[PDB]
Amino acid sequence: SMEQVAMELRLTELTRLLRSVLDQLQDKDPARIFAQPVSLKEVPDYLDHIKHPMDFATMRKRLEAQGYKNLHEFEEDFDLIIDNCMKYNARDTVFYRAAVRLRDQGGVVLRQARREVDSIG
Repeated sequence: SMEQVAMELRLTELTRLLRSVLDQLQDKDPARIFAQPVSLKEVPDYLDHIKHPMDFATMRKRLEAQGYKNLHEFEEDFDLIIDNCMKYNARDTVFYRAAVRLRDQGGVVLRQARREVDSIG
């Protein structure tokens, strides 16, 4: 139907905007601490601690499949990257500290993404 095509176009355009947001958030992680999944070979107990792992490569696979229907779903996955890190790692670590910085810098990006999503529809 034509209504379905129009919905599909809106999802495509959201995916475009979320790809720019994702790129802007990932630039705020210059050490690439959040780029890939925590390796279960290297951290074998990880899933005993963290029930829903997340990372930027995993988000990028979801995005490219148009698997974010709205900005809330995308932000849920970004918050998992930060929140998982801040539980598994202590305050005195480069990991925790990187997550704080990424949360603080990413909030700015996300505040304007929300206005654009609402404005454009």
